[PDB]
Amino acid sequence: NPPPPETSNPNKPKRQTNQLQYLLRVVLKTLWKHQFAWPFQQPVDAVKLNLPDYYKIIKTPMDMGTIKKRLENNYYWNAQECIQDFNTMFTNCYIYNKPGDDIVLMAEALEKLFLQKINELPT
Ligand SMILES: CCN(CC)CCOc1ccc2c(c1)C=C1c3c(ccc(OC)c3O2)C(=O)N1C
Repeated sequence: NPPPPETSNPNKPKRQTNQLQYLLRVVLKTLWKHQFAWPFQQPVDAVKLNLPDYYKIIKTPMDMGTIKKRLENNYYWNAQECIQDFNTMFTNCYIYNKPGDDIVLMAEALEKLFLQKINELPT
């Protein structure tokens, strides 16, 4: 396994915003409770899952556990930076797999709910 993505970085500037707080309290914590969230709550463990090709294909891994820790630590400058981590997570799943696969159906469902909730953010 590669090291998981950083959740803190002392030479990157931090910021808290109403939108970033909404992404943690409302968006992330609601997606977390969805029945399809469990593949996406932690970095992919390629050793445990026997996916030795996973990190041969995926060069920018992302997961909701990493995102959650970045929000809690105020790692992000703005909401868009965080939204991009969500998009990387969903697109990784479509890249590493095939249309119709069970994991893809799960990601497809979560992406729809994710888009519903970021449709309107706080001001
Ligand atoms: C929630 C805490 N633990 C302990 C049970 C759950 C383990 O998380 C897991 C378990 C199984 C998982 C994954 C994540 C996430 C996957 C995945 C993918 C592809 C194939 C695959 O399997 C063929 C697969 O399998 C994929 O693209 N992702 C993102």
